[PDB]
Amino acid sequence: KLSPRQRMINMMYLVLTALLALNISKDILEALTKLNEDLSSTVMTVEKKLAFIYQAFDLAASENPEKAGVWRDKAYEVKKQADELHNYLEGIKNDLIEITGGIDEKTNRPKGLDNREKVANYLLVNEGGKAREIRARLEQFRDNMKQYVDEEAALINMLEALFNTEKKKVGDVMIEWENATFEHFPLAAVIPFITGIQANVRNAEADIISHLQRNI
Amino acid sequence: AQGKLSPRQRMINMMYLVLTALLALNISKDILEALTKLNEDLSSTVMTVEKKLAFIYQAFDLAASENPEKAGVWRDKAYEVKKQADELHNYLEGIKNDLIEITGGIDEKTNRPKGLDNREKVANYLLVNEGGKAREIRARLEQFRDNMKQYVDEEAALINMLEALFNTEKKKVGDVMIEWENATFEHFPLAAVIPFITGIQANVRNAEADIISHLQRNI
Amino acid sequence: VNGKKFKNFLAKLYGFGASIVILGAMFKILHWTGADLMLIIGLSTEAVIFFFSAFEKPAPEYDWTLVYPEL
Amino acid sequence: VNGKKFKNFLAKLYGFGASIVILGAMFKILHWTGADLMLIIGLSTEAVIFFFSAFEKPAPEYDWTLVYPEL
Amino acid sequence: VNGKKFKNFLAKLYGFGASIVILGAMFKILHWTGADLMLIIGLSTEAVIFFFSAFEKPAPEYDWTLVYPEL
Amino acid sequence: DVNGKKFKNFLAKLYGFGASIVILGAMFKILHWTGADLMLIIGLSTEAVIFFFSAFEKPAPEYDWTLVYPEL
Amino acid sequence: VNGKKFKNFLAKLYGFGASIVILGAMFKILHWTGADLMLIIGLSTEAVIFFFSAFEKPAPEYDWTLVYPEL
Repeated sequence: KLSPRQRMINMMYLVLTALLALNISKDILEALTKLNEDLSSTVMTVEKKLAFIYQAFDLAASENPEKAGVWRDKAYEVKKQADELHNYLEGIKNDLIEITGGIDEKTNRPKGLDNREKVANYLLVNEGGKAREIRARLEQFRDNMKQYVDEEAALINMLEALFNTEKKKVGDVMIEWENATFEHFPLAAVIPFITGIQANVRNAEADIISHLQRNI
Repeated sequence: AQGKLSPRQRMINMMYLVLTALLALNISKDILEALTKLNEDLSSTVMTVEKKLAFIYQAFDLAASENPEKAGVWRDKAYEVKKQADELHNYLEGIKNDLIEITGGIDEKTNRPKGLDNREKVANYLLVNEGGKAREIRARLEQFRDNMKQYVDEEAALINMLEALFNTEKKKVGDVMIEWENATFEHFPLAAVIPFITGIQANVRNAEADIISHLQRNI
Repeated sequence: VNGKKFKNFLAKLYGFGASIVILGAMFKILHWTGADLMLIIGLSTEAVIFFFSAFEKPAPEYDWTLVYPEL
Repeated sequence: VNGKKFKNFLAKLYGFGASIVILGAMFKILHWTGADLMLIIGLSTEAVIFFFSAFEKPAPEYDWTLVYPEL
Repeated sequence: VNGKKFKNFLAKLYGFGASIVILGAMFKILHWTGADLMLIIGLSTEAVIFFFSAFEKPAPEYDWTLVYPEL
Repeated sequence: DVNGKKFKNFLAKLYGFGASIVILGAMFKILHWTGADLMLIIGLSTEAVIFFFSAFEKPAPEYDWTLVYPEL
Repeated sequence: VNGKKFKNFLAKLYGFGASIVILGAMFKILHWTGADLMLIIGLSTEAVIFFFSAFEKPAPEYDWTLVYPEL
């Protein structure tokens, strides 16, 4: 004979197995990947829209350069820096995918989405970590954009906020920007972070050119 | 007590205890932070898209100003698609606010919503209240997708992306075809469901953006 | 009453209900249409079964040392 | 029938059934391909065992006091 | 105390905790309104049951070879 | 093959070691430690093998004491 | 030693450790201070207890037909 507790256990461990199967039926890394695709699509939309402002500058200063060419030159310098930083970050994403296993043959997604060993050593260990170069170029871009905005408006707050490389304290403990952004994260979460940095670059370029457009 | 446990019964009881402890299994705290940061990125980039689209709508207004014979109909079409897109975006934002409020609200210390790993009241608001709010999202998405096809002059790329962005069909969740509402929103914490709705909003904004771009060429 | 004809019946209803619970849990994993009804009927039945099991008379728990010393 | 030829088969079926549930639980944890196929087969087997256990004869429940007084 | 009214209370606790766990699982698997509260109540009940089962006296585990040579 | 004393003596150790890996694998899994899924593979696959071998175990004799003790 | 008092103590430890495991899981759900420590303590205790049981002697498995013929 089985006790009432034992009958409950025998019937319930299968129910708890079903509950566990439901708990983990969704891969949260595939969710991060799909959200990264949505973010990339929206960034592509942004850059498509701001590609028209370049044509606008071209046509505006191709008829009267005495007042618009000085702002096209001040604008295409923003374009070059923004595109160079975007290409740098895209190359970093490609390097991270490549050293991990590459694009899956069928799913068209990186093979190793939880390969946080190679990701961690590439970002923070090997040759001092590629993340230090990331923050160096982010700071360079932020300073160049600050000196391409001759108004000292709220755009400065935007630039300091999007590209905030300053130390962030967790539990009253000091950690660098490169450690508060890329440490203990899998590849499935780091790529969305680099794509978010690319989105920040595109948004900064867009709303700096917008201000630099209403001065022509 | 009872009779001596057989070695297999003791192992069943061990599994019962372990599977009870695994009821506390959620996604890691750092994945919550990753999803929150990614949601902030989506929101900011979508706001950028909206600010860019406002200028194109102004361009339609000015274009219809001079000659309201070649551009009046196109301005009307652009504002109809604008009205639909903003209505859908506001509906999805209202759903996000309801989800944030039903799971506890905003942590005023952090400015991030509390109950960010709730996963149970989220799965009640969505999919089990009155049939759930996810099927209303489904109906709204299908209505938007079908309505948008009228503003596309059978353009293969635009039709394909409208069918792809709003592809509300059964999804492959581990060997089985789950309905769209359950495959998209079930067994996810609030930390992941909010980015999903923001991704739907981003899809709406992108579709509106390139439909407006298509209608602008006809001017 | 919790004698013979009840405990014998209350033990059949445990096996039948448990079968419905396991089938309902399988359907919930697969997301079929009958998953919710079989889980409500199956699990509510077993909840009643184990409520009545709280009143079962426990086993006699014989002590053979009284009969056989040095045991 | 529920004698010995069936009870022997119903005992092998329980051993194979609980293996397939655990293997299915492991595959689902690891997100391997055939995770829900094994959970279907394993859970259906355990529901068959539970169903057929409701028809089993109750335990004899032997009493020893009447033959070993004051035990 | 570990006399007779402890075993009675232990049986009541086992049965009622079994029922509470079944309802908690039903609320959890169906995403009902009080699912989080029911999960907390079920976990607390299992904690109490495990704590009280520690004091349960184990089986006598007799050695019949001492009475019957090679029983 | 056979399930006499030579096998159940080894089977007993596999009962305990396999359960220990499941206990620890769940502790790693709940806390999100890196070795979680590897210990769960070893512990659960060991436990799946245990259940498989319990199919071939000879059942309990199920004595009928009434033959040797009428009315008992 | 794997005799009598060790088994009783080890079963009490199993019960207390399981209680600590469930309390730690409940604290983990509730976001309380010592959740990740209670889980570690309880589950490590359970793992150690099951490791010790790996060296237990198997059941005697008495054959009563050898003393009572035709049983």
